[PDB]
Amino acid sequence: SFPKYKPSRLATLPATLDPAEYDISPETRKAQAERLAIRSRLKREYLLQYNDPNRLGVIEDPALIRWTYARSANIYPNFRPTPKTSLLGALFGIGPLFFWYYVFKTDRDKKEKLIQEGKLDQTFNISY
Amino acid sequence: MLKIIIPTTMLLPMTWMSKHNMIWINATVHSLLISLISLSLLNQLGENSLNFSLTFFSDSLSAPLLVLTTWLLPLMLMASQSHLSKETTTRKKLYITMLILLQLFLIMTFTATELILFYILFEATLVPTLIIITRWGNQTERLNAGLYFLFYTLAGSLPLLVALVYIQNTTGSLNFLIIHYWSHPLSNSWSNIFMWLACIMAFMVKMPLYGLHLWLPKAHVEAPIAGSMVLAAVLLKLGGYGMMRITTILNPLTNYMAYPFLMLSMWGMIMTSSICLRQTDLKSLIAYSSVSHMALVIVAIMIQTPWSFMGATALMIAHGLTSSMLFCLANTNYERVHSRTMILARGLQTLLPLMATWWLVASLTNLALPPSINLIGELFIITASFSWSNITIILMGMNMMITALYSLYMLITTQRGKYTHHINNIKPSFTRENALMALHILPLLLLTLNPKMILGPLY
Amino acid sequence: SGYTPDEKLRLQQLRELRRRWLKDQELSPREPVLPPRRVTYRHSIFAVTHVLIPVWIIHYYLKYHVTAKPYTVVERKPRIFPGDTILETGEVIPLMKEFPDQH
Amino acid sequence: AFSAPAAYLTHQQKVLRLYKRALRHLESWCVHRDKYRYFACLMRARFDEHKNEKDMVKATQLLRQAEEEFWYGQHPQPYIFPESPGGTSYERYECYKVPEWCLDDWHPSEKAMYPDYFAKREQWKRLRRESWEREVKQLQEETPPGGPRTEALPPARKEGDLPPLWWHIVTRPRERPM
Amino acid sequence: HVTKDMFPGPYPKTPEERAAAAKKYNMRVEDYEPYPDDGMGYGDYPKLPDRS
Amino acid sequence: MNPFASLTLTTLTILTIPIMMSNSNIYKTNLYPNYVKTTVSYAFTLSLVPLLMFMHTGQEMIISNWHWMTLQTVELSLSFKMDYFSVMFIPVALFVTWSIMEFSMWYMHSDPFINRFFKYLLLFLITMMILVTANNLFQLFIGWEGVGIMSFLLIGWWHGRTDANTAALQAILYNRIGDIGFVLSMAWFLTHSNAWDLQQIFMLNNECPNMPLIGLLLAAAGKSAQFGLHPWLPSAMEGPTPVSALLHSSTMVVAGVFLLIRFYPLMETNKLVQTMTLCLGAITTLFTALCAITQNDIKKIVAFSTSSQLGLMMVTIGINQPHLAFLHICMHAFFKAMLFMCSGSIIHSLNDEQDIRKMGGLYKAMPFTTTALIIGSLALTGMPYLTGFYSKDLIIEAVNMSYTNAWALLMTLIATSLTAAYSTRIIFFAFLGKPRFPPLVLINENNPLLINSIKRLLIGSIFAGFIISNNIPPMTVPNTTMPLYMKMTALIVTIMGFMLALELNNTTYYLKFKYPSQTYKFSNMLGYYPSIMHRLPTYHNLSMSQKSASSLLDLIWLETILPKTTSFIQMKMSIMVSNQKGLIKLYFLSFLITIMISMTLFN
Amino acid sequence: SDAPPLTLEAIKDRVLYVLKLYDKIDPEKLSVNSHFMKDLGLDSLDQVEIIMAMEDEFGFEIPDIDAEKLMCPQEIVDYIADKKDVYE
Ligand SMILES: CCCCCCCCCCCCCCCCC[C@@H](O)O[C@H](CO[C@H](O)CCCCCCCCCCCCCCC)COP(=O)(O)OCC[N+](C)(C)C
Ligand SMILES: CCCCCCCCCCCCCCCCC[C@@H](O)O[C@H](CO[C@H](O)CCCCCCCCCCCCCCC)COP(=O)(O)OCC[N+](C)(C)C
Ligand SMILES: CCCCCCCC/C=C\CCCCCCCC(=O)O[C@H](COC(=O)CCCCCCC/C=C/CCCCCCCC)COP(=O)(O)OCCN
Ligand SMILES: CCCCCCCCCCCC(=O)SCCNC(=O)CCNC(=O)[C@H](O)C(C)(C)COP(=O)(O)O
Repeated sequence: SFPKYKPSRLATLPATLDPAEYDISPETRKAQAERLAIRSRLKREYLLQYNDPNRLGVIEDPALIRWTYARSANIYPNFRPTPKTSLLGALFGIGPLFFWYYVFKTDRDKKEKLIQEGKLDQTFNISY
Repeated sequence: MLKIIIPTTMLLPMTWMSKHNMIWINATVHSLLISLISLSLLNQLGENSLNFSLTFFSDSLSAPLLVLTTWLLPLMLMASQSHLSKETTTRKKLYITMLILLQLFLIMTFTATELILFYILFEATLVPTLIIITRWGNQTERLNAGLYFLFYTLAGSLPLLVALVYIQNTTGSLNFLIIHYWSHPLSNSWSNIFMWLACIMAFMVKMPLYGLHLWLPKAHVEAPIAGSMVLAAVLLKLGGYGMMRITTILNPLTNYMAYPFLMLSMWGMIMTSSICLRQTDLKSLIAYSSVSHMALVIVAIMIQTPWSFMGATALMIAHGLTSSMLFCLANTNYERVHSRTMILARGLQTLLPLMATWWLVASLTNLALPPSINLIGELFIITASFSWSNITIILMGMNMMITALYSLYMLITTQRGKYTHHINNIKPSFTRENALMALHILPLLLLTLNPKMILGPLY
Repeated sequence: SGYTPDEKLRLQQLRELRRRWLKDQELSPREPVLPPRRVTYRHSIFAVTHVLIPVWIIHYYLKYHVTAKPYTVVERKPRIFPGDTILETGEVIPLMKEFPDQH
Repeated sequence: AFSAPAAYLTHQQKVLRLYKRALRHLESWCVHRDKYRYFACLMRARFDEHKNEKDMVKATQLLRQAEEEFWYGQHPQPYIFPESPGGTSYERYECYKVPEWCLDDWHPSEKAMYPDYFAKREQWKRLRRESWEREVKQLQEETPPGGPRTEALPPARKEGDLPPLWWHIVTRPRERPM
Repeated sequence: HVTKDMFPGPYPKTPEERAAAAKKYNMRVEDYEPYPDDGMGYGDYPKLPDRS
Repeated sequence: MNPFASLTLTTLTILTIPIMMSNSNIYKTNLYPNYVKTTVSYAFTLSLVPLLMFMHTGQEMIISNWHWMTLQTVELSLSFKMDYFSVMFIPVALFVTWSIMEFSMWYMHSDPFINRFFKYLLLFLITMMILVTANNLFQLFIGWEGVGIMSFLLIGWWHGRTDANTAALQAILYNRIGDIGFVLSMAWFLTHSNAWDLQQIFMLNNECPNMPLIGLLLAAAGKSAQFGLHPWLPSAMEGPTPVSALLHSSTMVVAGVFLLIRFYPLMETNKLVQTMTLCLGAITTLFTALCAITQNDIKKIVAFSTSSQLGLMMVTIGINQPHLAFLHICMHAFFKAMLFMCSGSIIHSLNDEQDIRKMGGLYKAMPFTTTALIIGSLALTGMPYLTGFYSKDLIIEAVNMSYTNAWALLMTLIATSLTAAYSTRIIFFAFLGKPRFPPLVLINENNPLLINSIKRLLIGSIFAGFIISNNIPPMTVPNTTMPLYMKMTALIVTIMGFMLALELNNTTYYLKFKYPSQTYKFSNMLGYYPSIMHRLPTYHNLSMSQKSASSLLDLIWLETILPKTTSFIQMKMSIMVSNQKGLIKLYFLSFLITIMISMTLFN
Repeated sequence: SDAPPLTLEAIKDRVLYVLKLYDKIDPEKLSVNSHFMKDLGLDSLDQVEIIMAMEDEFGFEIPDIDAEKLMCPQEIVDYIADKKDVYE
């Protein structure tokens, strides 16, 4: 035996170590066959629209249009106010602001106190 | 000052009575001449100002913006010359009329001895831009964009007007000179707090502030190339000019009141610079980059120190030029591919090498490479913020790193790699586009020789 | 395993067409038809056009513009060691304290 | 790269792929030639012990223990040929590959240079124009109804025909254009 | 050239519209699966293998 | 008058003339690379004169020639500093550049864009000259960013290659990480000392605080590829070999160290920052040598050797010996440039093959590169009366005779051992065994450019150390007294490294195969640093930049609050107000109610 | 580079050289059109080591999906010439 390779989010399972591929069934073979059939109809359509002499433009890609539209213009109409979404938005958009406000206010309060008590040594501080 | 306003007004007669095929040439030549005339205002004094009359005055903050405004119009004409080829002469003349009206309104806005006149012209600049975006825009969402680009401003602008009239009832004048010379401290009261907010928010929304920056990507993506140029180059600088002019009365309340906006800008510059990394669109990416730069300018204005103001002025000018150039490059890509997405048209350097050089120069100058004036303004603002508080340097350094990252990402995705195979309709770059990019970039590298021309009245 | 009979035919035709195209990619002896129209020695000219003119220009600009303004060029105030004499004044720095010399 | 993959990989294909990968990684391990030959022959002798095994379940149990072993002992820095997808010059010259249609955009003053080449290119364009309208009908009639099932293309069957979708595979720029 | 029905829609609830979306995205019904139906605007879009 | 200024400005001035002629017709010919090489050689022989003047007299000078913008009390001007460091580093850089371009004339023969390559090389040289001679922090920053941009352009030389673009962006990322500290230092100096000029900075800072020195240390660590920010230098090998020979081995990557050399008066008055510099240099040199000890690609192992040498230079700075660090810069440039040149000749001879597993006997198949590389390896390790010796012997001598960290001492010694070990690794695996390349032999060297360019740096690597060390004035107290065993530590450790590594590699011939341990796997994958740190942060950044940044706040909640809530409210109240059935009965009843309310409310 | 422009004759000569060196094949019985599985009785693993020998010989590696279905020296030479863009 040998120690087991543990897959992670950023280091995924190798193709040759998947237990799923070795469980072969006629249903699985049919699934792979129809997957490659879909791939082949896509490839045939692309090559037919590709090798035509008449065409002198961009081949418009439905997949890319779907990708872009889903990324940009489909977000808000499908949004729903949920505890997860509301809490995440409030945290990530509100907490950093108050955190930085606290940091800067504390630093400037300390600096102003040091100013009033006179021990800051601002000799040669001419440009501000 | 009328020696600049009158020829700009006479441009309208010149275009409408022009021959049906000579509109572009005449407009370009006379716009360049008007830019040459407007160059005369650069001779400023270390004294008060150039008080031409009771109605108009010029300043070393107003003069660079005026020169940039006059200089942008020929570039806008040359850029829009292409995609308006299949339009009736009446509609092209209307387009040029809108451009001249916008330049005239900006010219009158930047002198504006009085605050109410400044507000009136500053709000009149909205209408021709709205018409250009909504009428000569491509997609269907442009109307929505217009509504956004309108109502935000108006929601921001209305309290300001009220504040303005209130001030005139208490102070008795709204002229800049009397306001500066008779300025009195503002007692820390609720009424003074609301006056401060009303005076500041109108300009803050147009910068835009990080919270209120929703409108800018929509407006940039939907506008034609001329609209994008004028919005990125000048129309964002109106907020900076207004805040710089109006902060004089707001002291000493500024120190207490500025904290929320300072935090918003300092965090939002990081947020939008990071947003730029994951973007599938050119115009959206450049819009977010503009948001980052204007957030830095907001920080500079709020800090209210001499170095802050000098850096903010230099950064405003530099960002205007750079963003206009970048939008020109993106539109050059769009008019060829008709897609407006980064990942489709790729590896263009093998196919358009000189345009690749233009892309590289624009990316470098957006990256704030020394000794370009972009870096001059960036460094002045960074030093002023460090003097304000020593912790700010962390955020500034993060912003600089992410800025370099996304600028080089935008260069890499479009120019390097392997070309998309099925694309074939890409023609070699015309002389018009190359001249456009050259006229965009040469003034920047000429201005870095004389930075004191664009460092404002606190130089 | 291996190719199929139909597959071989496709490769054959495609490869012969590829050879025809790749042969067409060659050049004829006259193909670069250039249209002509106009309107020590190498080192000797290079040494004056690339070394002498620049040093002339830079020395002029330094001696007669830069040095005109104060403090533009500042030297090191060269080291003075005992026993030397100064050209401007003529005095001699006195010698040292005659330390015991051995090894 | 030229031939289209199949709907799956059979057991013999998988065992051949593992044999190839294991021998390559072992060669990466044994820098010297004699040591590599000795251990490769030992490897082949270990491999050929089970060539005659007939149990499909035992066959599946085999080559999988072999794959896990290979993953444990894979020489984390294997040797790669320069032009392979992991090599030091995998895509060095993709910056020199320009398309064919760019010549359509050349200035007439540039096209005055190299006239014979552009004449031949014109003949090629006419050939493509005719062969494409032939190939459209040929593929439309030859394709199985309901769509193709494999992305392999038939050859030409009449006399004047050309292989379907032949232009962009014949007219590749080069391996090393400059 | 593209139509209204081509673009992503709302999260699928019935097998019929799940199937219709699967045909829209050019994938098998067995291979199609949307993101979890939470507030985030994934809507009707394939959650493909993360793999790089 | 005093030709020092005229000569020291003329060198840099004539370095830029081919850039002016880049638009001329000569740029469209094949004679441009020769033009650039002749210009740079003339610049070197012209800069040799101020070096002689300094050697004779010790003449130092500041030339503030052009006055830039003046900001209130702060004055900015184009100022050049021509101290010992500048006048010493200029000829070395120009000499190495001349050798590199002479090599490039042969190596980049088949590159269609070779004039662009020579233009890029000259631009990088100009930017580095700007960096070295700067007198104020702004001009130093100008050079700092120029060299980085040129490195980005030269690494991604083949823009059709994804990995080259990745490496270029990586270098940009790490250099900006250093730029954070650089700008921190600049802002602190202007805020407190009221000037960016070196003279005023030195004058007004008698006891320099932590913050500016920490910023300077961060900038130096970013530019010199120290342990925190190391991997960009090994990944920068994707570019053409002369680029790695000039920029990423001997000229640019010392600049960060040079920066810590520039501010040595302020470094000497602070103790914590010196400790940090020492520790960072020690960990960097050890980690990089340990990584080099198992690498198969030749350029990668030489790059890791360069990183270890830079770490040694940082240790030298940390032990408060700046002049010794500068001398080490000067000699390291020579012998590392010649090492990379030999590597490039090797790679060209084997049809762009870089892995050492397919390279065997080249001792007799190509002898001149063999002797040049053997001389360079001997020099790099350091030997008595060899150029590397003065820098190497003194560095170990000083660190051993100083109040330092014991751990840093130990890691430095192990780093020297690993240096000897990887030198013997490369020579053994590339020159001694049986040949392992493809049978079609295209081995050739009979090219005058390669031979002359290699032999010039060979003469440098044999004589320059002695000549310079015996020529410069003394600048530090020497370690004249020493225990005999403590004087010999460097030689004994290099001999042990040689012997132990040689015996380990000799066991490869044995007909036995065993699976590696965890230590070898750790060393081969670069301490696993490039894996984790190039997948964990990036992902966790990029994901957020789409999820929390793009959609959650910008697209949903910020849209929800101001515009969408307003729209919904307007919709609802508009529907409520306008929904009247037109029955005057309801209108009249409401009017009566309002009349009653007005009569009962306003009086 | 300085690489000679290798031609079809050189590719075929070198492939036949590598084929002759291999012991398992009698040099006088092989041919350009000599099959591997039936003409010569070589195993599938023998074909994959022939692919390995070719890959070592020419300095590039053939994709396995192309390698597993190459059974004659003539078609192998043809494949390699197609890969290397050989004129004649
Ligand atoms: C293509 C390959 C290269 C070929 C060309 C080679 C030649 C290169 C030379 C070009 C630049 C190299 C650096 C050399 C600099 C010399 C010129 C410089 O010294 O002059 C500057 C002068 O230049 C100007 O100051 C900068 C020009 C400002 C640009 C204004 C924009 C142009 C109008 C366009 C519309 C505006 C749009 C933007 C609005 C703001 C600075 O002058 P200054 O040292 O101080 O004092 C001058 C002498 N005084 C004292 C008598 C006054
Ligand atoms: C959405 C994207 C950005 C939009 C714009 C955001 C920026 C505007 C936010 C304005 C910041 C705060 C407004 C008022 C600041 C006054 C100072 C206050 O915060 O400090 C304490 C004030 O105490 C309490 O905070 C009183 C205020 C509590 C009620 C205000 C509502 C707080 C949350 C609402 C935020 C919603 C803003 C947007 C609404 C549409 C000090 O206590 P006190 O010494 O006694 O009062 C000093 C003032 N005096 C001198 C006039 C008396
Ligand atoms: C981008 C869109 C945002 C729009 C701006 C929103 C913030 C502006 C503040 C609300 C409007 C206030 C306008 C006030 C104009 C200035 C007049 C003034 O300052 O005079 C004050 C008047 O001050 C007021 O009356 C303020 C009352 C405000 C009533 C309506 C407020 C609207 C809602 C406020 C909540 C939001 C506040 C912060 C929102 C920030 C932006 C979202 C003194 O009154 P007198 O009686 O004359 O003094 C005599 C006694 N000393
Ligand atoms: C350094 C890396 C180390 C990696 C080590 C991996 C472990 C290696 C040990 C492998 C053990 C085995 O053999 S696993 C044995 C798997 N089961 C079988 O092989 C049964 C039938 N064999 C076949 O059908 C083959 O195709 C065959 C007939 C051989 C050829 O076919 P051809 O006639 O079409 O060439």
